[PDB]
Amino acid sequence: NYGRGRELMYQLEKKGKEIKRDLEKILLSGQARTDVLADQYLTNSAADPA
Amino acid sequence: NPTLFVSYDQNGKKLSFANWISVLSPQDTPFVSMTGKESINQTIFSWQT
Repeated sequence: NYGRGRELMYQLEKKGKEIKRDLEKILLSGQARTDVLADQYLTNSAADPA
Repeated sequence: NPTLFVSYDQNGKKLSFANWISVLSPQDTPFVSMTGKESINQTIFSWQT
């Protein structure tokens, strides 16, 4: 431990949150709204037959 | 099939609706806002030139 000493690799808390530039694209992308709840979200037809 | 309700299978939940109702109101009315008004007492009216 005489060389690398940048906080003992405590990174990924800031300057490294690049996930934001992927979230931005996910929002401004033309992906569908696929789901499994039959688009109702409140089926509850005798204890969620699904 | 009630079993292992974990992972987003839970009954009796709130929905978090929107407290507002978005609706368009194209109420410009450019012509009637300038035409004018005048009372009349008969269903038929007329003018002359």
